[PDB]
Amino acid sequence: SSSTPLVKTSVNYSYGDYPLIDADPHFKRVVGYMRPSDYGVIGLATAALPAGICFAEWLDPVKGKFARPSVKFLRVATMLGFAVGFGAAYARSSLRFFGVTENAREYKKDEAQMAARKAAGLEPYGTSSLTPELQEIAAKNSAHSIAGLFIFPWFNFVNHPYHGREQK
Amino acid sequence: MLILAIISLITFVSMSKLSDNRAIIRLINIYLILVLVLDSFLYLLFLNNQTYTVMGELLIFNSFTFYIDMLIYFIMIVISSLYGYNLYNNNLYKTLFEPKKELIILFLINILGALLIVHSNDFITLFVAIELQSYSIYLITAIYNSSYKASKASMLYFFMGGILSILIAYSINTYYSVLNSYTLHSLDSLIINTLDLNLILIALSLGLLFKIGIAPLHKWLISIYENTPILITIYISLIPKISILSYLVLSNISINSLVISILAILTLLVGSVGGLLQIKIKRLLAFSGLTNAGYMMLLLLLNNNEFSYLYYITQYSISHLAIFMIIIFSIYYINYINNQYNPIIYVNQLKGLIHDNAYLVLSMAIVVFSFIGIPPLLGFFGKLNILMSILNNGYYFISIVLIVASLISALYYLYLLNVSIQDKNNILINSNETVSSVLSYILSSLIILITFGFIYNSLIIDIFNVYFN
Amino acid sequence: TFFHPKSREDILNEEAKIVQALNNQRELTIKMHELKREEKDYAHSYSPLFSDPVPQGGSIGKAPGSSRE
Amino acid sequence: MFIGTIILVLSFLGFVFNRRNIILAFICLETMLLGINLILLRNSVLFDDISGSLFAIVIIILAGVESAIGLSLLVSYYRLRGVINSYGI
Amino acid sequence: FHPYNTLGLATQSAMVGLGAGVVAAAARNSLATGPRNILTTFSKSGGVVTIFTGASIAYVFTYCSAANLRERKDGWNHMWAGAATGAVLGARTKLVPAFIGWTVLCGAACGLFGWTGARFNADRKASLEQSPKGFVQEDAHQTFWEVVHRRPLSLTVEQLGEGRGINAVPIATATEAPN
Amino acid sequence: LPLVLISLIVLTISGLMIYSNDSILINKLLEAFGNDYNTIITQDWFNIENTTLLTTIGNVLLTNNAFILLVLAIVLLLGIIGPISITMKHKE
Amino acid sequence: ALFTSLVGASGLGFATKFLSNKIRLKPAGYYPLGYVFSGVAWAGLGLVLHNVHQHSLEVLEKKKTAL
Ligand SMILES: CCCCCCCCCCCCCCCCCC(=O)OC[C@H](COP(=O)(O)OCCN)OC(=O)CCCCCCCCCCCCCCCCC
Ligand SMILES: CCCCCCCCCCCCCCCCCC(=O)OC[C@H](COP(=O)(O)OCCN)OC(=O)CCCCCCCCCCCCCCCCC
Ligand SMILES: CCCCCCCCCCCC(=O)OC[C@H](COP(=O)(O)OCC[N+](C)(C)C)OC(=O)CCCCCCCCCCC
Ligand SMILES: CCCCCCCCCCCCO[C@H]1O[C@H](CO)[C@@H](O[C@H]2O[C@@H](CO)[C@H](O)[C@H](O)[C@@H]2O)[C@H](O)[C@H]1O
Ligand SMILES: CCCCCCCCCCCCO[C@H]1O[C@H](CO)[C@@H](O[C@H]2O[C@@H](CO)[C@H](O)[C@H](O)[C@@H]2O)[C@H](O)[C@H]1O
Repeated sequence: SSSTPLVKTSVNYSYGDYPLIDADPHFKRVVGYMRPSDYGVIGLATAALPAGICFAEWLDPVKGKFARPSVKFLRVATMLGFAVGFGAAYARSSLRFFGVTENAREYKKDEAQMAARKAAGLEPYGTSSLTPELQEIAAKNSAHSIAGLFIFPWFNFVNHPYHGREQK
Repeated sequence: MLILAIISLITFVSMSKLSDNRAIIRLINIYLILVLVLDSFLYLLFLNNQTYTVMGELLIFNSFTFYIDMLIYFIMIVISSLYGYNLYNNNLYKTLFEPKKELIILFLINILGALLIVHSNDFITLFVAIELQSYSIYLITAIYNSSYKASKASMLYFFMGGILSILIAYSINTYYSVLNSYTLHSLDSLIINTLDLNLILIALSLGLLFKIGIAPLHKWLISIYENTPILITIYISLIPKISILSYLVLSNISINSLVISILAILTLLVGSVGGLLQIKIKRLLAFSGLTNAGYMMLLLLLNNNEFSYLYYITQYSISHLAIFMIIIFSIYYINYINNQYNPIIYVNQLKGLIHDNAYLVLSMAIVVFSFIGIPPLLGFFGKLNILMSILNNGYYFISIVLIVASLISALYYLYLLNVSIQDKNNILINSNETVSSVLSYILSSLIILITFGFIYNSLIIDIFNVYFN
Repeated sequence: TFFHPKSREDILNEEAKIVQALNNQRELTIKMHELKREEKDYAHSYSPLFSDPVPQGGSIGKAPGSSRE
Repeated sequence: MFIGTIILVLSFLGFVFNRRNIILAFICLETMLLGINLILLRNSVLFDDISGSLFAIVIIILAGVESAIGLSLLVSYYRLRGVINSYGI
Repeated sequence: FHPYNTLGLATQSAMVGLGAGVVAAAARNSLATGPRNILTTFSKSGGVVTIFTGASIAYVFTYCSAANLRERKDGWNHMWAGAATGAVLGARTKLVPAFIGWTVLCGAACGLFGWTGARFNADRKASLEQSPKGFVQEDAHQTFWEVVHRRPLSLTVEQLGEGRGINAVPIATATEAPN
Repeated sequence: LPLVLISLIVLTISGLMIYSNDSILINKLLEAFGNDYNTIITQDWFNIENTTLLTTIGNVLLTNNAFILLVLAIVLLLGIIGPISITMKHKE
Repeated sequence: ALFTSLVGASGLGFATKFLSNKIRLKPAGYYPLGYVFSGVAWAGLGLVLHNVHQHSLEVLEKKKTAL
């Protein structure tokens, strides 16, 4: 309810050569700040995996003769490809948030969004159902979790104030 | 992606027949390829060796661990290709190499445990991941339950891994009793030189190391590797080793230990000498893995060991996969199938392979001379970097032992090549069946990497100097 | 007259440029060996966001008088 | 500290010097885990710390799964052989 | 140097070797195949107790003696200790050339072990990493791992000795006409 | 019996020595047997809630240590999927 | 240079295709489109390595510039 932090955080830390926006961006922001390139990556994976299994069947077929894989496998393939692509897109947008890749558009968008939020007397980064202690635990669980995309998915859904920026 | 894969494959395999498991393996192989292609840009997070703590402080993510994870994905891709693509479309090769229904799921869960070992920062995560690896790899040894040898190996492996896990848990709980912590970040200069702590730490190191065959506890794992199927041996002889040695290299636990030095010398001598009278192929390769594990034990005494370990583990993985693939390819020309599970056992069954397939023997020669460490191949640069580190850090007797072991191991490495380039009566003149395209390409790619990877050493060092220093 | 060898001065200059490149690589290798094994920050080595090593423990029965510097 | 070390050491010796059974091997593994958990919980009480109890309940879960898997492997061995003998694992 | 107490260290040596031989005999008794009991630990052991005790006594006695005779602490003492230990291990085979070979070869091996520092470990303050390395700066005495562009000539003449080309003054300046 | 007794002595004494940080080896056992002096149990009034050990285990396991719970889930999945793979024979 | 690296990586790809065909006990020109596919694949790997290396050097030069 108070939305004030319990522990000290870095201020404007440098994960790369470009400036920082959010060190633990919300799922909503990471998906809304996506570029058309990210959706293109999503479609690319979605199309590449089923085409991949058909290409494999063309190279070395399971039985003796070539037969296009079942629509069963193509369906599961499309679903898994969309998942892989959403992962890559989320990672690209999150790295734009961290300052690892070029993030000028996202910087100006975040500036305007935060200015509008201040204009509307809203808290920056939102109001949470959780106590401050659970906000802290959630941030510590979710911060920099995209590094483990190869192993597990983890995303921020908690609206905590521990994004690594100045107080205002 | 792995957990998504596991939760997807469990359902999709439950709702599928046994006629579909090969295609399932193909699907998940392409999945892993797409992941390693599209998500590998995350290396930019670790610029200037930026390190991240995740899930509280239960996991650690750096360039070392990202690299080991990419390597484990590459290994899983190759091992899944060996199960998802038939070598020959004959009844024999549909009797020898068939995937079982749950095998891919267990492989992915074991990969999960491997990565949660290397990424571990707290001992609770380490223990959970060690058990998730070891239970899954028990079941992988046991899934071919129509083999007497494999069931026997399953049970031996269960009991010995159980005892060594008891040792790991005792070490962890003693560390906690002393320091009231499960985290090695809790250690510094002051705590090391103020508390005598080497018994606990070396107990942990040995409980982890005897799980990969460090002498004098090597015979049981060598029997397990002998007695298991070939396409299971290729996995269970490599991935646990990568996982545990990577954890022990990232965690600087044995920086100048006398016990680890002694046991590493013993591993070298045993792994070089004991492989000289071996007549079987898998035991020979097991002793090869043992002596390479010794070479990698040596760099647990350094405190700056990332480049040497990563180079050597990458080249050993490539060589291991290549040699097992060559032995898998040689089954078409051996004149006597021994078992449904180990179709080739003895080295003299490779006699005359140069007259049936000469370029397969060229591949074998390249891999054998990389194992020996002959330049310009990759094992030479591996051994060179290891020697550089250990001589920069003052291990002068171990270096001479290393040279002597490199020499003694060459004999049993050359046994294979020698019998392969011998003459044979009843050669092959024609065959209308052709081996797979994909597996041929994979083997050729590994051989070309072994042969021509030295061209990029400058570039690799320049990238290392930015991401690891 | 068929003998057209590169002159001594140009040979010396090319060799000197080669040796300068080699000494540059030497000094780079020394610099990199020194920048490694140099103490890094808590933010660079462990945690760039939560950069406070000081632990704040439980919260359910927090006693005034339990914190200490 | 004492009860746990004693149970652990005696279970380890009864595992190592077992020329009788496989069931004794299973039992000695389980009792070894028990001994570790007891040392762990005594230290948890003395330090007034939860990490020990967390590790202990995790060991309970993991040992249960270990028992399940081990006794499935034994059942496969028995599928093929039909008798689990004094020796030969 | 500081002298070694031969008989005390060798008595500790003998007791340690005896305990180790007992442990190895027990291990052999439990690992063996045939019917065995608590009687056979010393009846059917292949001279393990005598191996351990003889090797221990011989090595420590010879090491400390050579260190006290030579009045030094170096690897040659380990060469002698290995010679003695190999002589003990080779007297078991009741043959002369095997005895000689055992002596000579384990002498060479343990002497290499001593030459390299008498340690399977590292010193770790004499290693190249922890020691001053690279080019030495201003006329300072070159240490072991340091490098120098130009060395002193008095140092060369002392380390090497005069003769066979190497002289305290160059030849051309030494034969230059005083003009 | 010889190896049993040797190992009993060695393992027990090392297990009791391993818990203390003192440098001299004999003193490391002598501190382990130093269970002579009683602990004072004083009472504080700071704990206002009714939190017991199980409550705190749940709190830390579901907030501070959620990852190990969601990994134990996969361990239990193995506990289901392995035994079926090993004991059952799938028709086709 | 980029072009040299791409040519060499394509040569490695041709070598893989050749060695594959020979392990298969086929002629070396069995399916010549595989040479093109191997060339572009290995050239893509080489381009990736080239770009990674170039970004690394740019980083170590930006450090000098900021120094
Ligand atoms: C897992 C199965 C379950 C059963 C478990 C049984 C209980 C577990 C027992 C402990 C854990 C097992 C440890 C495994 C052995 C290897 C331990 C080790 O290597 O650590 C040694 C370490 C020093 O080595 P290091 O750090 O490498 O070198 C630098 C030296 N400054 O650290 C040390 O310096 C060690 C300190 C020396 C004291 C050792 C204590 C032995 C005392 C025995 C005396 C017995 C009395 C005399 C003989 C009686 C026989 C009748
Ligand atoms: C009781 C009173 C005590 C008094 C206090 C002082 C006592 C000191 C005790 C020291 C320890 C003694 C232990 C003796 C070794 C254990 C017994 C043994 O036999 O080991 C070998 C064992 C069985 O061998 P076995 O069944 O007899 O058959 C042999 C046929 N080849 O089979 C095995 O595999 C077990 C191997 C155990 C090895 C431990 C590690 C040794 C490290 C090797 C050092 C190598 C370094 C040298 C490097 C030089 C390089 C050229
Ligand atoms: C990575 C997949 C491994 C699978 C096995 C294939 C080997 C790939 C080697 C690329 C390593 C790299 O380019 O990286 C260099 C790494 C650290 O750099 P990095 O942080 O990982 O960034 C890499 C970013 N990638 C993933 C986008 C590329 O330094 C090392 O010590 C590498 C030591 C390995 C030596 C083996 C050389 C093999 C010859 C290569 C011929 C093309
Ligand atoms: C199988 C063929 C074997 C033949 C190959 C022989 C090569 C063996 C290496 C010989 C060189 C070893 O180099 C040796 O030199 C110096 C003296 O110069 C020794 O001198 C050093 O010994 C150690 C041990 O007391 C201490 O640091 C001591 O203060 C001294 O500085 C080192 O202990 C050893 O490193
Ligand atoms: C087969 C050839 C390859 C053999 C493999 C080993 C190669 C490396 C040789 C061993 C190096 C030994 O080097 C070690 O001993 C020398 C003495 O000689 C010591 O050098 C030190 O000696 C001390 C005297 O004790 C003096 O102060 C001297 O100024 C220096 O500081 C160092 O402690 C260490 O550098």
